[PDB]
Amino acid sequence: GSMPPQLHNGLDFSAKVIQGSLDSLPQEVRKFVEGNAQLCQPEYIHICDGSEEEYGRLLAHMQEEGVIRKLKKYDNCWLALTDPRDVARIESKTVIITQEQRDTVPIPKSGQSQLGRWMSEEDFEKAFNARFPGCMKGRTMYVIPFSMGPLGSPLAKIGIELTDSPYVVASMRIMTRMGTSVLEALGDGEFIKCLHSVGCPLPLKKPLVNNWACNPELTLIAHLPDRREIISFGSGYGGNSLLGKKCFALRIASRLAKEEGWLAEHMLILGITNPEGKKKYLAAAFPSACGKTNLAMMNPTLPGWKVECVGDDIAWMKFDAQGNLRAINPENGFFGVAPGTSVKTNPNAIKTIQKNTIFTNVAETSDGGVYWEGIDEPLAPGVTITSWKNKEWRPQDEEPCAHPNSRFCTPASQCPIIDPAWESPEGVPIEGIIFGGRRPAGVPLVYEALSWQHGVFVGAAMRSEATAAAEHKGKVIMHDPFAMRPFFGYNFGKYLAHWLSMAHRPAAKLPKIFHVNWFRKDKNGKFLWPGFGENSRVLEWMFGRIEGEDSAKLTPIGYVPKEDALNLKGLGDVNVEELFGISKEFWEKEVEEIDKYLEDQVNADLPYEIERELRALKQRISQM
Ligand SMILES: Nc1nc2c(ncn2[C@@H]2O[C@H](COP(=O)(O)OP(=O)(O)OP(=O)(O)O)[C@@H](O)[C@H]2O)c(=O)[nH]1
Ligand SMILES: O=C(O)C(=O)CS(=O)(=O)O
Ligand SMILES: [Mn+2]
Ligand SMILES: [Mn+2]
Ligand code: NA
Repeated sequence: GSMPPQLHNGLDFSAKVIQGSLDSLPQEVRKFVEGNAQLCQPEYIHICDGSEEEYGRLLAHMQEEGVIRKLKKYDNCWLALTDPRDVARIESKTVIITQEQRDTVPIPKSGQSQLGRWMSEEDFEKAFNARFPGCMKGRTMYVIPFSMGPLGSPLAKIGIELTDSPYVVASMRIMTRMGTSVLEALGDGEFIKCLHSVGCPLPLKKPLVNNWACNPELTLIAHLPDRREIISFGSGYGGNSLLGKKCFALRIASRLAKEEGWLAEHMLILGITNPEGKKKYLAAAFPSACGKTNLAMMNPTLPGWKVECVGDDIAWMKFDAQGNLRAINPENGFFGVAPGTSVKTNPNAIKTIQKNTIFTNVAETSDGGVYWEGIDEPLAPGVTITSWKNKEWRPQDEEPCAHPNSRFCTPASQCPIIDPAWESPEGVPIEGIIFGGRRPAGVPLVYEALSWQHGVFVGAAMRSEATAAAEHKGKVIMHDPFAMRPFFGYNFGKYLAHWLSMAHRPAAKLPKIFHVNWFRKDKNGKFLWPGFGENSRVLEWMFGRIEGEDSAKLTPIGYVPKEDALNLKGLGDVNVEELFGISKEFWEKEVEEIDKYLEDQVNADLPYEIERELRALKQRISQM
């Protein structure tokens, strides 16, 4: 880009560039970098190239500074331990800016929305001015050119993230396609402007905890969709700092998708092949920490079945001219929950994460390996464990060795069952969409929606136990429509109308919609279903239903499997009557709760067809 006009020497940052060239940048990229360098006052500017050399050097530097440790048991794996105040997303500090509050959330009858958080542009400018000026003093501003989707694919969307965190740079290299090639693909094109700071200018005004820079009191993750800007301050963690993922690929993208006729969803995409040599692709929306990654790379227990992974967390979809719903995964890696991961529950993940992987907030064994709750691998006598709090830890202690939201960040290309079509610009054709969450009571193992409009109601009605993925504590059952509650880019009522509208599209081949519950519990709080690989038994039923098999019985909530329709061979001890039971009293209460939630929270923007489905389900339940 060109040198800004100067009367002095205060606007051209060329002298502070320690890698790359402001002259080589597309004009608008340069204006974005330089304007924010003027504001944030970094000491240096490093334009990332995405090279192995760059990555190696940055890791070694974080190592020197004690920001990460090398895990010597594995090939090129690393461990970061965070300040305990910065361990997950914070939904209450995540906001979208629009002219009108109703463009961002429905206006709730109760006065507090549970479907996002809006802030006026005036208020945001005040918040911004209180945070960013001078915030990178003494630090390097890294400039990360990244593509969401394969390099140079016509359906890729490019962003530039400016950050003062090398941990964000390393993680973005895994989770996106990053570097010089992306600048070359971008040329003079438009890009999403992403600005991030950990919010700790040097010299440090506040103590540094665990070598992890963050500013919890001022944390704020903001989205300005008309300006095509994402602006995040104060957290270094995951969805708060890796701006291509939740902030761009769900919140900004879901709004663009509404405008342009596609969908951006909190969905895995998997391909499943049956023993008859037929393959179908399915998408599944489960809430944060409710099973997507474990389903997307499942090792099926049924013989003759194979699952392959296209993506585990975000799907971009659209109906093509032939009417097929085609999906792509915009990410380049998996940012997976670590606890619970074992050879038994997710062996494909175990294989993926043994090299080139960054782990955050897991425990470290004395021989340089990783540990967490549920890892299910005993250690040799003499091997000791350092918890994620950087303290010696024993199996008998009060607290977990790993944070409950600790994560691995691993290249998708390393997954042994990555799908051969995972980088195809044409996407893959989705034949079924699965909704579900954590429901310990009332909701059976699987059912099928009665129609498109009923299936959109089922997504809208989703509820699920809180998890550790954000700030919600305890196990309270929360609404999480479409697994998108933290992630809607715009008014949820309009999103429902957008989903409903797909029924009217030319030649549309609408996928079958299902709802599952892996998490139903008996009287003693034990799971009624073993899950993980055994979920292949439920996918088999869904496969047959997509093919038109007569394996369904009608109930008030939708179709369920006929007696004997599910393959339960090898699971003789499963209580089918309890797992599949539908109780009038439970469901009366459930439809009353959904009615009150939709009335309060969606109100004037609730599509008539969704209200109609609510009345229809209430009626079917009343006839029980
Ligand atoms: N009991 C049971 N637990 C499961 C099942 N699938 C996943 N889990 C556990 O639930 C947790 C979350 O699973 P993930 O697959 O990582 O969740 P996710 O939906 O990918 O979450 P995000 O990456 O946060 O969007 C892990 O601790 C898993 O071991 C299942 O079938 N049964
Ligand atoms: O919370 C989720 O759904 C995640 O996938 C993790 S984060 O990227 O939001 O940190
Ligand atoms: Mn997620
Ligand atoms: Mn996941
Ligand atoms: Na640390």
